[PDB]
Order: sequence, then C-alpha cells, then structure tokens
Amino acid sequence: MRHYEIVFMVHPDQSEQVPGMIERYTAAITGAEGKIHRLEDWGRRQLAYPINKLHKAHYVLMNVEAPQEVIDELETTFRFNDAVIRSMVMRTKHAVTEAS
Amino acid sequence: MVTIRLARHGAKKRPFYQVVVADSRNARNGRFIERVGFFNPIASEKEEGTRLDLDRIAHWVGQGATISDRVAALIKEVNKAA
Amino acid sequence: FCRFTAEGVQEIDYKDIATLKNYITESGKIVPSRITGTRAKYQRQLARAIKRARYLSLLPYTDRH
Amino acid sequence: ELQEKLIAVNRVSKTVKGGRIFSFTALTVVGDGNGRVGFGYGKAREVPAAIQKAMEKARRNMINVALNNGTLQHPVKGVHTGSRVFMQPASEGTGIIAGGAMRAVLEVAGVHNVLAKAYGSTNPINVVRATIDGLENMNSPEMVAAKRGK
Amino acid sequence: SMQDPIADMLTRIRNGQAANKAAVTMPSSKLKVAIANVLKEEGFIEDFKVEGDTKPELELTLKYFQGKAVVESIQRVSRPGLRIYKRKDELPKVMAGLGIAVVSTSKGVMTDRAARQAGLGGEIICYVA
Amino acid sequence: ARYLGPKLKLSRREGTDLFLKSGVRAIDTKCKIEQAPGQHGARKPRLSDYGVQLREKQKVRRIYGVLERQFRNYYKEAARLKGNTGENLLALLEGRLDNVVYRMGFGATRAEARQLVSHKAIMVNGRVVNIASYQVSPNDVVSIREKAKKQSRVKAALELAEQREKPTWLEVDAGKMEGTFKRKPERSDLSADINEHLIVELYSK
Amino acid sequence: ATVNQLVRKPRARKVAKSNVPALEACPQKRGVCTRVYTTTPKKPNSALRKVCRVRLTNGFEVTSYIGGEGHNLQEHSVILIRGGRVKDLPGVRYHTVRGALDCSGVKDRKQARSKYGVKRPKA
Amino acid sequence: KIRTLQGRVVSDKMEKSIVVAIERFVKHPIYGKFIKRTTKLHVHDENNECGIGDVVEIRECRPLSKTKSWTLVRVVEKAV
RNA sequence: CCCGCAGAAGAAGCACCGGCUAACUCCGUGCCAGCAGCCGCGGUAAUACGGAGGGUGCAAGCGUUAAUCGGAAUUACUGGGCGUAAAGCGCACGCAGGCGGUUUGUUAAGUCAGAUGUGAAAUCCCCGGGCUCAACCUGGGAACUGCAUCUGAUACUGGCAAG
Repeated sequence: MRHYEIVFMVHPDQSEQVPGMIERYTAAITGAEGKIHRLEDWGRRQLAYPINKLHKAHYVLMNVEAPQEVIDELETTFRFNDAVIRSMVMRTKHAVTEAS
Repeated sequence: MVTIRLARHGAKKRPFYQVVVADSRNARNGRFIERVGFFNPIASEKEEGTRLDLDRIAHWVGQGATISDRVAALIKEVNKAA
Repeated sequence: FCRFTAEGVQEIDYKDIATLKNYITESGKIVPSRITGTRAKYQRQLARAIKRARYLSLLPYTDRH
Repeated sequence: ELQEKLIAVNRVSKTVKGGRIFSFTALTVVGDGNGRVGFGYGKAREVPAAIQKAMEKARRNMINVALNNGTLQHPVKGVHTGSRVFMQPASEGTGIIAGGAMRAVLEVAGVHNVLAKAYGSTNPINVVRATIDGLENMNSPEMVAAKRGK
Repeated sequence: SMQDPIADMLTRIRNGQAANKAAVTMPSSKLKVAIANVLKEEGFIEDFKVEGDTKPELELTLKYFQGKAVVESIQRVSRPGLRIYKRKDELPKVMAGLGIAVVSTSKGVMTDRAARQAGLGGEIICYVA
Repeated sequence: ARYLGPKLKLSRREGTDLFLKSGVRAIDTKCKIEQAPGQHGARKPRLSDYGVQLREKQKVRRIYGVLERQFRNYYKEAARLKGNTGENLLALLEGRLDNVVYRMGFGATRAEARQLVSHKAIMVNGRVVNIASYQVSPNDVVSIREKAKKQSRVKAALELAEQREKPTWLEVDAGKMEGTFKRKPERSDLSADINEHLIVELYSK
Repeated sequence: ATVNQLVRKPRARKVAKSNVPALEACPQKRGVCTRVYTTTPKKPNSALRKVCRVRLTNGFEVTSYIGGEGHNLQEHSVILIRGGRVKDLPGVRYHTVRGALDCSGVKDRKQARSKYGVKRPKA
Repeated sequence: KIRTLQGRVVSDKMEKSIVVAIERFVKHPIYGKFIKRTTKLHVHDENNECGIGDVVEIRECRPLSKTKSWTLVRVVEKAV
C-alpha cells in the first residue's frame, strides 16, 4: 500500500497491442486491490539514443498505489516479455495525478 | 401478379441481381413493393454473394406471391443450410 | 540566481523535460551550480532527475550516439 | 523573436507649390506567439525606413489576449470604423483561415485555428485593430469567475 | 406606449452599468423577479428587492470588479415584434457556453445550463455575457 | 499521364533535392542547382504568398510524380478522412505502389519504380499489380516476380538503396526481393520540410 | 427592414440580366453578314477597328468584332457569333469565330493558334 | 375519440349547411413570425341550428357536395 | 485473363508569362496593325500587339464562349441601411392589420417533453466487401432536418372570466 510510478517503453512494431497490456495491468492491480492514479500514453516519441538499434519507442506512464508483491510480479512480467523494453519503476511519497 | 423476381442493379458485364417483391406488370428495375434479397453470379470466394429473407418470402408465397425460375433455383440452392 | 527557490517547487519532476534542456549543455553534461546560481538543495535532486531522464533516453548521454 | 510581419505598404501623396510629394506608408504587426500582439503604422519618405518606423512603433503598445492552448475562447465580432470582423475557435485538425490582412495579426498571436471572415470595408489599416478589438476583450472562465463568483 | 417591460428593464441594466450607478429601479412583475433571481444565481446582480404593494417597484444593485461593470453584453432575443421558440437540443450556448441564454421553459424559468440538463427547451428570453 | 521530361529542370526550379535521380553522382556536379532554369533563373524571386504556396504544391507533386487531377483527388480524400488533413495527404501519397518500390529501394529512382510496376513485375500478396497508384494497406507483403529477378537494375537499385535512411515503416528482405508494408508512415518520419499546411491553404482558397 | 414589412413584401433582387442576347444563351449562333464596317473607338484609344453587322438565323441583327490580323469576309457570308464584349467600341458585344464555316483563320499565326482557327504547321 | 377540430362560424344564411373559419397560428417559414392564418371549411349540419357568433366542433365526413366534407357534432357558446 | 516472339521500337499537344495571377528577354510595328475578364496597353527603346528564345500552368486533353451558385453582408430571416453618399411620404386623423401595463383563476391554440405511424427505393455521409487500382458496383448503418397522431407541462404568449 505504497505509491509507485511506472514508465515503460514498447517496441514500435507492437504499438497496436499496447492498450491490451494497459488493461491487463489495470485488471491485475484492481484484482490485487490496487488503484490507478494516472494513466497516460505518450505515443511513439523519438529516442535520444538508439537502444537495440531502433528509434521512436512507445512510452507509457502509470501511477499505482499498490502492495509490493503484485508490482514485483509486474517487473517479472516486464523482464519475461520481449515486446516491452527499458522499463523503470519508482517510489513516490504520495499519490500524484498531474499533467506532463 | 404479386411476385418475386430479379432486377439487374449491377454494371455492364458485372451483374447484381437484386431479388425483389414486385408486381409482375411493372418494369424489371422500376416500381416494386419491397426488396427481399440479392444474388451475385460474379461473387468472390467468401460466400456473401447470395442472401435472402426466408420468413418474409414465406409470408409472400403464403399470401399468394409467385416466384420466378431463377429465384426458385436459388431457394433450392440456399435450401436450409446448403 | 536560483529559479527553483522561486515557484515553490516541492521537487523537480524528471518528466518535465524543457527545463532540463535549459540546464543541460549541448554536450549532454550537467552544468555546475556555480553558473546557474541554483541552490544546492535543488541541484542534487535536479541532477538525479537528469540521470533518470537519461535512463528513459529523454536526454542524451552525449551528442555522439 | 516576436515574429515581425509586414501586411501592406501604400504610397500616399501631398500637394505643394512644387507639385506632388509622395510618401511611403508601411503597416506591420509583431508578437511573440502566445497572447502578445501589437500593430504598427509608420510613414517615411522611403520604403525601408517606413518599415523601420512601423516595426519600432510595433515594439511598443503591445496588448495581451487570453487564449486557450491554440485558439480563441468564444466567438467574437470586432467592429472598427467601417470594417467588421467575425471570428470563431476551430478544431485542432483545422488550419487558420482569414483574409491576408487578418492572417498576419492572428498568426503572430499563436492561434493556429480560427474561422475568420471580414465584412464590409477591407482596408488593411482598419482591418488590423478591427482584429485587435475583440482580441482585447477575449474573456476567460476564470476571469468571469472573478467577476461573478463561480 | 411602453410595450415591453422586460426590454425596458434590460436597458435599465445597460444604462446603469454604463453610467456606473450603484442601483437601478423599475416597476415589478413576476417575470422580472424571476429573471432577477436567475441573475442573482448566476452572479450578474448581487441584490434585487421587491417593495410596495399598491404599486410594486423593483430595485436592483450592480456589480463592478475593477471599476468596469461585470455584465458586458446583454441583448433581448425574443421580441413582441418576433417570437423565438427553441426545442430541447437546439438551445444555444452563449459565447461557447461562457455566457448564458435565459429561457422561459414549460416547467419554469432557468438558464440554458439548467434547462439542457433538465432536458427541456422553451421561449428563450435573452443572452447575457 | 506522366511528365517524362527533364527532371533536373524541376529540381533546379525547386532549389532542393526532389530525389529524381539515383544518387551515383553529386547533384551539384550534374546540374548547377542554385538558381532556376532558363535564361532568367539567376534573378531574385521576391515571390508572393500564392507563389510560395504554389511552389510547395509543385514540389510535393514533382517529388511523388503525380498530376494535378490525381493530386486534387488526393486532397479530396484527405479532407474526407478524419484527423489532420495535411498529413493525411502525405499518408495517401506514401501509400502508392511505386512509392513503396522506391522506399524499399527496388528502383534507383521512382521513375524506375513506376516502370517496374507498369511492366507487370511486382507480386503483391500473391497477386501481380499493374497499377502504379495502387494504395498499399498495412501488413502487405510485396515481392519481385521471378522474371526480372537478379537483374542488374534491381541489384544496383539495392546497392544504392543501402545508403539511404532505411524507413521504419517497412521491413526489407534484399536476398529474397521481399518487403512488408507494416504501418502507414507518420509525418515525423518524412523529410521534416514538406509544408503541407501551405497546400491546405492553397486548396482551401 | 422590419419583419412585418418583409412579411407584407419579401426581399426583391433584380435579375441583372445577361450582357448578350445571343438568344436562348446559346454558346454560338450562325448568321449572315449585313455589312462590314470599320469604326473608330472610344476616347482613350484610337484605331480603325474591323466590325461586322450580321443577321442571325435566329432573326436578330447585331455587331460582331472581326478578330485577328486581317480577314477575307465579304458580303452575305455566314459566320459564327460567339460573344465577348469589346470596350473600345460601344455597341458591339460579340466576337466572330475565326476559321469556322465561311470565316477563314488568321494567316501565318504561330502563338495563340487555337483561338484564331489555324491548323498546326509541320514541326 | 375521433379526429375532430374546432372553429368560428362566419356565415349565417346557408341552407342546412355552414362555412367555418379555421384559424391556424403558424410560424412563418422564413421571417419567423407566428401569423394568424385562417381557412374556410364548408360544413354540414341538420335543420340549421348554428349561426354567426359561434364556435363549433367538426369532423371530416364523406362528401355531400363539392368541398362539403365536414359535419358538426357539438355547438358551444351560442351567444353574442 | 495467362503465357511466348521482336525492338524504343507504334503513341504530346493546348493555354498563358503588366498588375490582379505563376512565369521575361530580343527583334518587327509605331494612336497603325492589334490585344483586352477589370484596371488599361500601342503615337520609333511595348516584359500587355505579332514573331522567336526561355519560362510557367494543365495534360489526351487544353483554351474561348455559354449557362447557375458563390465570393455579394450587392434584397442583408440568419445578416444591410434612410441628416450630408440612394433613402423619413408635406402634415395630421383614421378602418383593417401588427404589437401592448399588472395580478388571480380557467383553457391548452401557439410553445415544449415523451411515444407511435410515416418520411419509397435510389442519391449524400460513415463503417465494410469486389472488380490488378480507381471510376464503377455493392452489404449494413446513419440520415431523410418533414408531416400526422396520441399522451403529458402551463413558465410565457394567445383565449376567456374577475379585478
């Protein structure tokens, strides 16, 4: 029941499938009695540097108030999944729902 | 004669026989009572080129509406499943 | 002077990118506080935020990628 | 940086003992690109000097306009002298449409999508600042909340 | 032959808010006190009051924020010369909804905002912005 | 129904690269590109607003090899389509089959692409297509037929297409003469200098 | 402009009829020439302009400017009237069609070849 | 109930029959005013009870002469 | 429709280039000859006439004329004005007609909400499908802004009664 901040990239070739992953993450967190504080998709923004060749990955933001274990299963999903690259998770002090 | 017959609504060399409840004394493509289905002799592989409306055409033929030879062949063709 | 002692900012948000474009020189290096006049309270959490944004590749490590 | 653009240059004249003396008049508009515009009208005996006086006057008596992100906040009509102006906010998928005289003063403002039509007199000198009227009293919901209470 | 008390009183608002007077007065009727209450609710008039019994008068007082008047564009729409009647969904949004249109609907009088969420139109009175 | 005249006149009028040549020679060496063609090319333009809008339209039409009636129909379709009509026009323009052949580099120029399409030489989803203006849907496999396969034309085309920017919305297979139109491109990919809003204004008048 | 006045009588706009009664608005007519004239123009211009007075098969009789460098039209010839109004000459509102029917095209013309009825030379 | 309609009787001297003003208060299509427009309806009755100064309720019936396609069923306010 | 033969071999014109409006120089002519949609060009140094070169715009089409809408808010319902630009009858009464102070009660015509029937199909729009694509053909939906009926609301107007 602590506040976390997730940003994850998607390989550009699976851009059409990303809201399904988003819904599946929200379904899992609501089943684990977590909630969503902000969800917004950034499109395919241009990278500063190519990673595993490529450019213009699909950026996704999320703010989650959650127990730790379901998030831990979530990073294991990010590691196992190849359609996701370059994930990053974060602690924040309180819940946040702002712009940018 | 209230009947059910065919109207070539397609183009030159590409027919589309809209099968319609029409009075027989009218023109083939003009006045009618009401559309019931369509046939396509030049249809693609995905079998959507033929459709009817079974209970409505049953209502007309129970009302006394005759049918033509081609639509008789097509009701024999759709049968119930194939 | 320090821009962040104005505006009452609680913490520098790493997803705020245009401000970091102003505080990162064209090489990609973090500027010293001795030039900007930023308070060291906010310089530390600032440079952390560039290191976060760099991980997301919103900011380049260098101009030779 | 404030996006100087010429609108129309005209030749006017004065009659004296010697005859006619012609003088050049230039109209221009400046503004950064977000809620900041100012028009200038300047005359000189030569064209480049005329634009120089006009734009130097334009970098003066600027006026502020309350916008949305890229558009107007409500329909407004702008009436000055003989010119009449009508303008609407437009969708983000729309470009900005107006007369050539209005395109400069709207483009330097930072709107990208305005439905704008000129009625009647369409001289540039009155059509601009017929546009500054209307933009001078564009109104925001927060400001009318300050007016009323909600 | 004064033939529109509502137009008369709306012009009392216009003249008072032009000459920056604190109060305006006019004779009284139920349509006037209703639209006065609507202006009260939407914050264009901060006090209205009904006095008298043999000849009832209405006194309204006026709002000024930075010296300039608060209401800036008030216009009667549906006139004795021409009547305007509007159904539920074609009700307008004054100044893209920033201003208001006051309307006399079948269940009473309210603004366009209240009428459109209650799902009924009617004899539209005037625009205020 | 195609220009079939001198291309560097067009490039020399536009002042920039219109990508109408293979690229094996420097453009400045091939033509003296800095001024317009003809006797009076060296003078100042002082070009009008209608002039610059016209020049941008002429530029995009001469890049994509499209005539006015077709490109007008492209505008009508783009304005018909939802979204930003300005990049909708470019999205329709990038769906052309000869444009696809050039973007995968099966032709040294888009004129080679057009000739190769017209000469019954591209197999698309197992169907050969003679139509140069054929609109390509996403997830489409295009291929070169067994005829004209391993021809010096397409070999040199690939070997001079390796030096390009390798577009992200296509998958290339240079050993099998196969390609995949995976997505329609976006405006951010394409040359960064097409001023589509000028075409929008010129046709809105 | 009051609504009751407009209910009593609606808005009435004049038709502002056509500049040419070439009749039934036909793009061309054919006619028999009454007489070739050579006429002086309006004040700012000076010329000896070649005009024809022609009797239409409709029945109307009007003037038609004879365009181009020279012409070989004589009496009773049948020509094609087109339209288009000439501002130097008051009273004429029409043009002939060169190269059509009895009217010959302009001799040895190279540019603007179509509008003066000349065949394309060998090149 | 049956399709019925109401109106002012204008004629009086009409033999076992009557003509009625049918006012309709309709909006103008262009200039928007609700204008008083009336029509005359040529109506049947037995032994000629009603007269001028009356409002009557009529129904469309089968033709009895030309235009004669209404019958009155009810009479109200039979006074000046 | 699919395959094979031969070789670039059998296939490019039209209008325009003074401003409006993208494209300019030379020669001939010299208020002549002529152009011209409006402004206007031409009377011996014409980017406007004619020819050439060059350029521009379209393209198996290209121009002119013809016709209708728009731009024209230039008949202005949306959306115009009447001191001097065109416009207040010379001035009054005055029937019809348009509008009308203020409350109560009634009615529900106008008005407004809902429901039903209907507004042929085709056409337009949108999501699909097929002709190598397109035009074209075509499924479904949406619309058809209408009319009529019936049930309700009575704030305002209209009607009535009482002040």
